[PDB]
Amino acid sequence: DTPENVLQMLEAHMQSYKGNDPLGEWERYIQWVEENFPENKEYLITLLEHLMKEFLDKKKYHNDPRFISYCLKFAEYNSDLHQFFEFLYNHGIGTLSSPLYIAWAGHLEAQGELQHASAVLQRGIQNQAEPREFLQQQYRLFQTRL
Amino acid sequence: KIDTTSFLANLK
Repeated sequence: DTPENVLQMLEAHMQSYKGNDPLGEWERYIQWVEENFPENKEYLITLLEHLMKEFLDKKKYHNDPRFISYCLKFAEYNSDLHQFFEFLYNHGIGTLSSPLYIAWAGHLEAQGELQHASAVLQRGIQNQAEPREFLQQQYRLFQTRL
Repeated sequence: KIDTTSFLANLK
C-alpha cells in the first residue's frame, strides 16, 4: 500500500499549499522517496506518473527544467520510448529544451535510426531550444557519423 | 517498466 500512501501524503500537503510554485513542492517529495527508496522504484514511478497528470495542463511548467528533468527520469520506466518522446513533443513539453532533443535523438541514434535522429536534432535547432550551443554541438557530433 | 500506451491513454 505504501506507494499510494506517499502519494496521498503529497496530495494532501498540496491542498494546504497556499503558494506560487507547486512544482517545487513535488520536488521536495520526489527527492525524498529518491533518497529513501533505491529499493523499490515503485514509489518514484507512482509519483512520476501523477506529476505528469498533474502538470499536463499547466502550460507554465512545460519548459521548466525541473519538470522536464522528471520527464526524462520517467522515460527510463517507459516501455515505448518512441511513443513517449513523441507524446512529450506534441504536447509542447520540453519543446524549448535542448536536453529533450538530445535525449530523444540520442535514443533514435542508438537505435540506428540516423535519419529520424537528424530531424529531431534539427527541429530542436529550428525551434531555438536552449541551451542553443549545447544542442548545436551535439548536432555536430551526430553529423561526424555521416 | 510501465506500459506507455496505457499510461498515455489515461491522459486525455
